[PDB]
Amino acid sequence: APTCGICHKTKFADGCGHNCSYCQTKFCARCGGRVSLRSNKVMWVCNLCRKQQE
Amino acid sequence: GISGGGGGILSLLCVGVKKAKFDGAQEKFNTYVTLKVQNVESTTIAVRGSQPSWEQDFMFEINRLDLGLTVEVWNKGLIWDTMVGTVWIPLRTIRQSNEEGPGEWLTLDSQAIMADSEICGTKDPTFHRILLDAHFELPLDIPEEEARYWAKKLEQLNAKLNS
Amino acid sequence: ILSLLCVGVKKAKFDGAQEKFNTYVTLKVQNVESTTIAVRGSQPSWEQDFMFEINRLDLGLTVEVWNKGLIWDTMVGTVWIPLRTIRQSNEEGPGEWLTLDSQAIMADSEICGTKDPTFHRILLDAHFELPLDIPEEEARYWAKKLEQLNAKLNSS
Ligand SMILES: [Zn+2]
Ligand SMILES: [Zn+2]
Repeated sequence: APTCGICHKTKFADGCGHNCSYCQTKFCARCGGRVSLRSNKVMWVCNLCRKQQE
Repeated sequence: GISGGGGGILSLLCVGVKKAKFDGAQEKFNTYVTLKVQNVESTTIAVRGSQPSWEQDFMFEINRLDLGLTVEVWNKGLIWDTMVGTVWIPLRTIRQSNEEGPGEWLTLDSQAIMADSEICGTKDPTFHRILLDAHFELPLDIPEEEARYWAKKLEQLNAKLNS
Repeated sequence: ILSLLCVGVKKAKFDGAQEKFNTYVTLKVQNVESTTIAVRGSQPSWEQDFMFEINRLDLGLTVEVWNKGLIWDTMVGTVWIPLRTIRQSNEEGPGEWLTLDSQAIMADSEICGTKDPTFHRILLDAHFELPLDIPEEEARYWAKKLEQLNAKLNSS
Protein backbone atom coordinates (compact mmCIF):
# COMPACT_ATOMS: atom_id res chain seq x y z
CA ALA A 1 0.00 0.00 0.00
CA PRO A 2 2.02 3.02 -1.13
CA THR A 3 0.21 6.03 0.29
CA CYS A 4 0.33 9.78 -0.35
CA GLY A 5 3.28 11.33 1.57
CA ILE A 6 1.20 14.43 2.37
CA CYS A 7 -2.23 13.27 3.58
CA HIS A 8 -1.08 9.70 4.41
CA LYS A 9 -4.55 8.51 3.39
CA THR A 10 -4.90 8.09 -0.41
CA LYS A 11 -3.47 4.79 -1.62
CA PHE A 12 -1.75 4.66 -4.99
CA ALA A 13 -2.41 2.06 -7.69
CA ASP A 14 0.89 0.93 -9.23
CA GLY A 15 2.65 3.77 -11.10
CA CYS A 16 0.08 6.38 -9.92
CA GLY A 17 0.79 9.59 -8.01
CA HIS A 18 3.25 12.35 -8.79
CA ASN A 19 6.59 13.24 -7.22
CA CYS A 20 6.99 16.87 -6.07
CA SER A 21 9.56 18.51 -8.39
CA TYR A 22 11.09 20.21 -5.36
CA CYS A 23 11.00 17.83 -2.30
CA GLN A 24 10.32 14.58 -4.33
CA THR A 25 7.51 13.49 -2.01
CA LYS A 26 4.90 11.38 -3.87
CA PHE A 27 1.49 12.97 -3.58
CA CYS A 28 -2.16 12.39 -4.54
CA ALA A 29 -4.54 14.74 -6.47
CA ARG A 30 -5.73 16.44 -3.28
CA CYS A 31 -2.26 17.28 -2.11
CA GLY A 32 -0.42 19.22 -4.81
CA GLY A 33 -0.75 20.46 -8.41
CA ARG A 34 0.95 20.90 -11.76
CA VAL A 35 2.64 23.89 -13.41
CA SER A 36 2.83 23.69 -17.23
CA LEU A 37 5.44 25.78 -19.09
CA ARG A 38 4.85 26.33 -22.77
CA SER A 39 3.36 23.15 -24.39
CA ASN A 40 6.36 20.84 -23.71
CA LYS A 41 7.41 20.97 -20.01
CA VAL A 42 5.44 20.28 -16.83
CA MET A 43 6.45 20.15 -13.17
CA TRP A 44 4.64 18.99 -10.03
CA VAL A 45 4.58 20.66 -6.57
CA CYS A 46 3.11 19.38 -3.34
CA ASN A 47 0.99 21.55 -1.06
CA LEU A 48 3.58 21.51 1.73
CA CYS A 49 6.20 23.05 -0.49
CA ARG A 50 3.55 25.52 -1.71
CA LYS A 51 2.79 26.50 1.87
CA GLN A 52 6.46 26.95 2.71
CA GLN A 53 7.07 29.39 -0.14
CA GLU A 54 3.89 31.47 0.46
CA GLY B 1 2.64 30.81 -21.28
CA ILE B 2 2.77 29.29 -17.74
CA SER B 3 -0.40 27.69 -16.39
CA GLY B 4 -1.33 26.28 -12.96
CA GLY B 5 -4.40 24.51 -14.42
CA GLY B 6 -4.70 20.96 -13.08
CA GLY B 7 -6.52 19.77 -16.23
CA GLY B 8 -9.18 17.11 -16.43
CA ILE B 9 -7.73 13.66 -15.73
CA LEU B 10 -9.96 11.90 -13.16
CA SER B 11 -7.44 10.00 -10.97
CA LEU B 12 -8.69 10.32 -7.41
CA LEU B 13 -11.56 8.01 -6.53
CA CYS B 14 -13.18 8.76 -3.23
CA VAL B 15 -15.44 6.12 -1.65
CA GLY B 16 -17.66 6.73 1.43
CA VAL B 17 -18.64 3.51 3.16
CA LYS B 18 -21.64 4.65 5.19
CA LYS B 19 -23.71 1.89 6.67
CA ALA B 20 -25.61 -1.32 5.94
CA LYS B 21 -28.98 -2.92 6.82
CA PHE B 22 -29.04 -6.69 7.10
CA ASP B 23 -32.06 -8.95 7.02
CA GLY B 24 -31.90 -11.10 10.18
CA ALA B 25 -30.83 -11.45 13.81
CA GLN B 26 -28.42 -8.71 14.91
CA GLU B 27 -26.19 -10.99 17.10
CA LYS B 28 -25.54 -12.83 13.85
CA PHE B 29 -23.42 -9.94 12.41
CA ASN B 30 -19.97 -8.50 13.05
CA THR B 31 -19.15 -7.08 9.64
CA TYR B 32 -16.54 -5.12 7.72
CA VAL B 33 -16.41 -3.84 4.14
CA THR B 34 -13.57 -4.39 1.72
CA LEU B 35 -13.04 -2.27 -1.41
CA LYS B 36 -10.86 -3.37 -4.32
CA VAL B 37 -9.93 -1.25 -7.30
CA GLN B 38 -7.01 -1.44 -9.75
CA ASN B 39 -5.34 -4.04 -7.46
CA VAL B 40 -5.50 -1.76 -4.38
CA GLU B 41 -7.55 -3.02 -1.39
CA SER B 42 -8.84 -1.19 1.68
CA THR B 43 -11.08 -2.27 4.57
CA THR B 44 -13.25 -0.75 7.28
CA ILE B 45 -13.17 -1.91 10.89
CA ALA B 46 -15.69 -4.56 11.95
CA VAL B 47 -18.93 -3.30 13.54
CA ARG B 48 -21.56 -5.43 15.28
CA GLY B 49 -25.29 -5.60 14.57
CA SER B 50 -27.86 -5.78 11.81
CA GLN B 51 -27.47 -1.99 11.05
CA PRO B 52 -23.73 -1.29 11.28
CA SER B 53 -22.54 2.29 10.67
CA TRP B 54 -18.85 2.58 9.52
CA GLU B 55 -18.89 6.12 8.12
CA GLN B 56 -15.39 5.64 6.74
CA ASP B 57 -13.86 7.33 3.66
CA PHE B 58 -11.23 5.77 1.39
CA MET B 59 -9.27 7.38 -1.46
CA PHE B 60 -7.50 5.60 -4.36
CA GLU B 61 -5.35 7.32 -6.93
CA ILE B 62 -5.77 5.25 -10.13
CA ASN B 63 -5.53 5.61 -13.93
CA ARG B 64 -7.63 2.75 -15.27
CA LEU B 65 -11.25 3.83 -15.58
CA ASP B 66 -12.06 0.76 -17.66
CA LEU B 67 -12.51 -1.48 -14.58
CA GLY B 68 -14.87 -1.42 -11.54
CA LEU B 69 -14.83 -1.01 -7.75
CA THR B 70 -15.57 -4.32 -6.05
CA VAL B 71 -17.33 -3.91 -2.68
CA GLU B 72 -17.63 -6.89 -0.31
CA VAL B 73 -19.31 -7.09 3.08
CA TRP B 74 -17.75 -9.82 5.26
CA ASN B 75 -18.96 -11.37 8.51
CA LYS B 76 -15.97 -11.78 10.80
CA GLY B 77 -15.15 -15.22 12.29
CA LEU B 78 -12.35 -16.10 14.70
CA ILE B 79 -11.09 -18.71 12.12
CA TRP B 80 -12.72 -17.75 8.82
CA ASP B 81 -14.83 -14.87 7.56
CA THR B 82 -17.93 -15.41 5.44
CA MET B 83 -19.13 -13.08 2.70
CA VAL B 84 -22.47 -11.45 3.34
CA GLY B 85 -22.68 -9.97 -0.10
CA THR B 86 -21.01 -7.94 -2.86
CA VAL B 87 -21.63 -5.34 -5.56
CA TRP B 88 -19.40 -4.27 -8.44
CA ILE B 89 -19.53 -0.61 -9.59
CA PRO B 90 -18.11 0.15 -13.08
CA LEU B 91 -15.84 3.21 -12.64
CA ARG B 92 -17.43 4.90 -15.69
CA THR B 93 -20.74 5.12 -13.77
CA ILE B 94 -19.18 7.09 -10.89
CA ARG B 95 -19.90 10.87 -10.76
CA GLN B 96 -17.26 13.51 -10.88
CA SER B 97 -17.68 15.82 -7.89
CA ASN B 98 -15.84 17.88 -5.30
CA GLU B 99 -18.28 17.08 -2.48
CA GLU B 100 -19.27 14.14 -0.37
CA GLY B 101 -22.67 12.77 -1.30
CA PRO B 102 -25.56 11.11 0.49
CA GLY B 103 -24.80 7.71 -1.04
CA GLU B 104 -27.25 5.27 -2.44
CA TRP B 105 -28.64 2.07 -1.04
CA LEU B 106 -27.54 -0.86 -3.09
CA THR B 107 -28.81 -4.44 -2.78
CA LEU B 108 -26.00 -6.79 -1.96
CA ASP B 109 -25.66 -9.83 -4.30
CA SER B 110 -24.22 -13.26 -3.43
CA GLN B 111 -21.92 -13.95 -6.32
CA ALA B 112 -19.79 -12.32 -9.01
CA ILE B 113 -20.71 -12.51 -12.72
CA MET B 114 -17.43 -13.60 -14.30
CA ALA B 115 -16.47 -13.40 -17.97
CA ASP B 116 -13.02 -14.32 -19.28
CA SER B 117 -11.85 -14.67 -15.62
CA GLU B 118 -12.72 -11.01 -14.83
CA ILE B 119 -15.68 -9.76 -12.76
CA CYS B 120 -18.30 -7.97 -14.77
CA GLY B 121 -21.25 -7.72 -12.48
CA THR B 122 -22.88 -9.53 -9.64
CA LYS B 123 -25.85 -11.91 -9.31
CA ASP B 124 -28.15 -13.74 -6.86
CA PRO B 125 -29.58 -10.82 -4.80
CA THR B 126 -29.76 -11.05 -1.00
CA PHE B 127 -32.17 -9.16 1.24
CA HIS B 128 -29.23 -7.09 2.63
CA ARG B 129 -28.37 -3.54 1.51
CA ILE B 130 -25.37 -1.18 1.80
CA LEU B 131 -25.30 2.64 1.75
CA LEU B 132 -22.34 3.73 -0.34
CA ASP B 133 -21.11 6.97 -2.00
CA ALA B 134 -18.33 7.32 -4.60
CA HIS B 135 -17.07 10.20 -6.68
CA PHE B 136 -14.02 11.24 -8.60
CA GLU B 137 -12.29 14.51 -7.76
CA LEU B 138 -10.61 16.80 -10.24
CA PRO B 139 -6.94 17.87 -9.82
CA LEU B 140 -6.34 21.16 -8.05
CA ASP B 141 -5.63 24.44 -9.90
CA ILE B 142 -2.68 26.52 -8.78
CA PRO B 143 -3.34 30.31 -9.25
CA GLU B 144 -1.35 31.87 -12.11
CA GLU B 145 0.94 34.08 -9.94
CA GLU B 146 1.92 31.18 -7.70
CA ALA B 147 2.47 28.95 -10.77
CA ARG B 148 4.78 31.51 -12.37
CA TYR B 149 6.71 31.73 -9.09
CA TRP B 150 7.23 27.93 -8.98
CA ALA B 151 8.18 27.63 -12.64
CA LYS B 152 10.91 30.27 -12.25
CA LYS B 153 12.14 28.91 -8.94
CA LEU B 154 12.50 25.38 -10.20
CA GLU B 155 13.72 26.42 -13.71
CA GLN B 156 16.59 28.22 -11.97
CA LEU B 157 17.32 25.18 -9.83
CA ASN B 158 17.17 22.89 -12.92
CA ALA B 159 19.56 25.21 -14.75
CA LYS B 160 21.95 25.09 -11.77
CA LEU B 161 21.76 21.27 -11.49
CA ASN B 162 22.49 20.77 -15.20
CA SER B 163 25.74 22.79 -14.74
CA ILE C 1 -23.07 10.43 -28.62
CA LEU C 2 -22.56 9.17 -32.17
CA SER C 3 -20.00 6.54 -31.23
CA LEU C 4 -17.62 5.14 -28.66
CA LEU C 5 -14.05 5.67 -29.72
CA CYS C 6 -11.71 2.93 -28.48
CA VAL C 7 -8.04 3.86 -28.25
CA GLY C 8 -5.44 1.18 -27.51
CA VAL C 9 -2.15 2.67 -26.39
CA LYS C 10 0.16 -0.22 -27.07
CA LYS C 11 3.83 0.67 -27.11
CA ALA C 12 6.38 3.11 -28.36
CA LYS C 13 9.84 2.98 -29.92
CA PHE C 14 12.37 5.75 -29.16
CA ASP C 15 15.49 6.53 -31.13
CA GLY C 16 18.57 6.57 -28.85
CA ALA C 17 19.55 5.08 -25.45
CA GLN C 18 17.21 2.95 -23.32
CA GLU C 19 18.17 4.71 -20.06
CA LYS C 20 17.17 8.12 -21.40
CA PHE C 21 13.43 7.18 -21.39
CA ASN C 22 10.79 6.74 -18.72
CA THR C 23 7.63 7.67 -20.50
CA TYR C 24 3.89 7.97 -20.29
CA VAL C 25 1.21 8.75 -22.87
CA THR C 26 -1.67 11.19 -22.47
CA LEU C 27 -4.74 11.40 -24.70
CA LYS C 28 -7.23 14.21 -25.08
CA VAL C 29 -10.51 14.34 -27.06
CA GLN C 30 -12.71 17.37 -26.49
CA ASN C 31 -12.25 18.03 -22.75
CA VAL C 32 -11.80 14.37 -21.76
CA GLU C 33 -8.21 13.42 -20.89
CA SER C 34 -6.54 10.19 -19.86
CA THR C 35 -3.09 8.95 -19.15
CA THR C 36 -0.99 5.79 -18.92
CA ILE C 37 1.58 5.28 -16.19
CA ALA C 38 5.31 5.66 -16.91
CA VAL C 39 7.30 2.72 -18.23
CA ARG C 40 11.12 2.64 -18.69
CA GLY C 41 13.14 1.95 -21.82
CA SER C 42 13.42 2.52 -25.57
CA GLN C 43 10.42 0.21 -26.37
CA PRO C 44 7.96 0.60 -23.45
CA SER C 45 4.75 -1.42 -23.46
CA TRP C 46 1.63 0.14 -21.84
CA GLU C 47 -1.09 -2.03 -23.49
CA GLN C 48 -3.83 0.20 -21.99
CA ASP C 49 -7.30 0.62 -23.55
CA PHE C 50 -9.23 3.83 -23.34
CA MET C 51 -12.76 4.79 -24.43
CA PHE C 52 -14.27 8.20 -25.26
CA GLU C 53 -17.93 9.24 -25.89
CA ILE C 54 -17.85 11.14 -29.20
CA ASN C 55 -20.57 13.66 -30.20
CA ARG C 56 -18.70 15.79 -32.73
CA LEU C 57 -16.35 14.48 -35.38
CA ASP C 58 -14.73 17.56 -36.85
CA LEU C 59 -12.00 17.61 -34.20
CA GLY C 60 -9.17 15.21 -33.32
CA LEU C 61 -7.46 12.93 -30.76
CA THR C 62 -4.32 14.54 -29.33
CA VAL C 63 -1.72 12.03 -28.25
CA GLU C 64 1.32 13.13 -26.27
CA VAL C 65 4.33 11.18 -25.06
CA TRP C 66 6.09 12.63 -21.95
CA ASN C 67 9.45 11.74 -20.45
CA LYS C 68 9.91 11.97 -16.67
CA GLY C 69 12.55 14.26 -15.21
CA LEU C 70 13.70 15.11 -11.71
CA ILE C 71 12.15 18.58 -12.02
CA TRP C 72 10.49 18.88 -15.44
CA ASP C 73 8.80 16.19 -17.49
CA THR C 74 9.40 16.91 -21.18
CA MET C 75 7.00 16.19 -24.06
CA VAL C 76 9.01 13.96 -26.43
CA GLY C 77 6.47 13.80 -29.25
CA THR C 78 2.84 14.22 -30.24
CA VAL C 79 0.37 13.23 -32.98
CA TRP C 80 -3.06 14.68 -33.76
CA ILE C 81 -5.47 12.18 -35.35
CA PRO C 82 -8.52 13.74 -37.02
CA LEU C 83 -11.54 11.79 -35.78
CA ARG C 84 -13.13 11.58 -39.20
CA THR C 85 -10.11 9.45 -40.29
CA ILE C 86 -10.34 6.72 -37.59
CA ARG C 87 -11.52 3.24 -38.69
CA GLN C 88 -15.07 2.25 -37.90
CA SER C 89 -15.13 -1.20 -36.41
CA ASN C 90 -15.93 -3.20 -33.33
CA GLU C 91 -12.73 -5.20 -33.80
CA GLU C 92 -9.55 -4.52 -31.89
CA GLY C 93 -6.52 -4.22 -34.22
CA PRO C 94 -2.74 -4.74 -33.98
CA GLY C 95 -2.19 -0.93 -34.04
CA GLU C 96 -0.29 1.15 -36.54
CA TRP C 97 3.15 2.67 -35.94
CA LEU C 98 2.83 6.46 -36.15
CA THR C 99 5.82 8.82 -36.22
CA LEU C 100 5.73 11.27 -33.33
CA ASP C 101 6.03 14.95 -34.18
CA SER C 102 7.77 17.65 -32.12
CA GLN C 103 4.90 20.06 -31.79
CA ALA C 104 1.25 20.97 -32.23
CA ILE C 105 0.02 23.46 -34.85
CA MET C 106 -2.74 25.83 -33.58
CA ALA C 107 -5.66 27.61 -35.31
CA ASP C 108 -7.47 29.95 -32.86
CA SER C 109 -5.72 28.70 -29.66
CA GLU C 110 -6.65 25.12 -30.77
CA ILE C 111 -4.69 22.16 -32.24
CA CYS C 112 -5.29 21.47 -35.93
CA GLY C 113 -2.21 19.36 -36.70
CA THR C 114 1.43 18.71 -35.76
CA LYS C 115 4.83 19.40 -37.32
CA ASP C 116 8.57 18.59 -37.23
CA PRO C 117 8.86 14.76 -37.20
CA THR C 118 11.09 13.02 -34.65
CA PHE C 119 12.75 9.68 -35.00
CA HIS C 120 10.38 8.25 -32.33
CA ARG C 121 7.23 6.20 -33.08
CA ILE C 122 4.10 5.11 -31.17
CA LEU C 123 1.94 2.02 -31.76
CA LEU C 124 -1.74 2.88 -31.43
CA ASP C 125 -4.95 1.10 -32.28
CA ALA C 126 -8.02 3.31 -32.62
CA HIS C 127 -11.50 2.41 -33.81
CA PHE C 128 -15.12 3.65 -33.50
CA GLU C 129 -17.50 1.03 -32.10
CA LEU C 130 -20.68 0.61 -34.18
CA PRO C 131 -23.80 2.04 -32.55
CA LEU C 132 -26.71 -0.41 -32.30
CA ASP C 133 -29.22 1.72 -34.15
CA ILE C 134 -29.64 5.38 -34.94
CA PRO C 135 -33.18 6.64 -34.06
CA GLU C 136 -34.90 8.62 -36.86
CA GLU C 137 -34.67 11.87 -34.81
CA GLU C 138 -30.91 11.54 -34.24
CA ALA C 139 -30.20 10.43 -37.83
CA ARG C 140 -31.48 13.89 -38.93
CA TYR C 141 -29.10 15.54 -36.48
CA TRP C 142 -26.06 13.42 -37.56
CA ALA C 143 -26.86 13.81 -41.29
CA LYS C 144 -26.45 17.60 -40.87
CA LYS C 145 -23.18 17.34 -38.92
CA LEU C 146 -21.65 14.69 -41.24
CA GLU C 147 -22.70 16.55 -44.43
CA GLN C 148 -20.17 19.26 -43.54
CA LEU C 149 -17.38 16.69 -43.16
CA ASN C 150 -18.10 15.38 -46.71
CA ALA C 151 -19.68 12.39 -44.96
CA LYS C 152 -23.11 10.80 -44.55
CA LEU C 153 -24.59 8.01 -42.46
CA ASN C 154 -24.04 4.60 -44.04
CA SER C 155 -27.37 3.84 -45.80
CA SER C 156 -27.39 0.43 -44.11
ZN1 LIG D 1 -2.78 13.14 -0.46
ZN1 LIG E 1 7.12 19.22 -2.11
